[PDB]
Amino acid sequence: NNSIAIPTNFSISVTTEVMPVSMAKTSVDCTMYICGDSLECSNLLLQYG
Amino acid sequence: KCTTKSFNVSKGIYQTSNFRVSPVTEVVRFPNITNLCPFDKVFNATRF
Ligand SMILES: *[C@@H]1O[C@H](CO)[C@@H](O[C@@H]2O[C@H](CO)[C@@H](O)[C@H](O)[C@H]2NC(C)=O)[C@H](O)[C@H]1NC(C)=O
Ligand SMILES: *[C@@H]1O[C@H](CO)[C@@H](O)[C@H](O)[C@H]1NC(C)=O
Repeated sequence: NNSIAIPTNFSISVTTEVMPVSMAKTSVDCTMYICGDSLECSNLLLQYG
Repeated sequence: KCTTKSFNVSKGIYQTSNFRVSPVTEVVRFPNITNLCPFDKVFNATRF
């Protein structure tokens, strides 16, 4: 109840902090992925347009 | 206009689908065999 600790010296430290900000933007083509460059498949994809 | 399906586009950049190329000519490659198959000696035999 009558004791206190007080520092007598210090130190300067440098700390690194890594944070992501953005990721890879991506685009997807519907006709190339679904229908393998075929005209018969693309005539049925229009109903799913 | 076909990709956005709206007949009307505002300001910006858009990615479009493929409507450019179309095939016009056909290529057929087959091995050159001329021996007619023995359909007469198999289907119409003397005794099945
Ligand atoms: C705090 O600690 C540092 C070392 O981390 C002490 O720095 C020294 O200070 C003396 C003079 O006081 C210099 O001659 C030395 O060159 C310093 N560096 C070293 C590595 O000895 C400093 O004195 C300390 N402070 C205190 C105990 O009050
Ligand atoms: C495109 O937008 C204009 C301006 O709003 C409008 O008048 C026009 O009818 C639209 N075009 C078609 C083909 O609908």
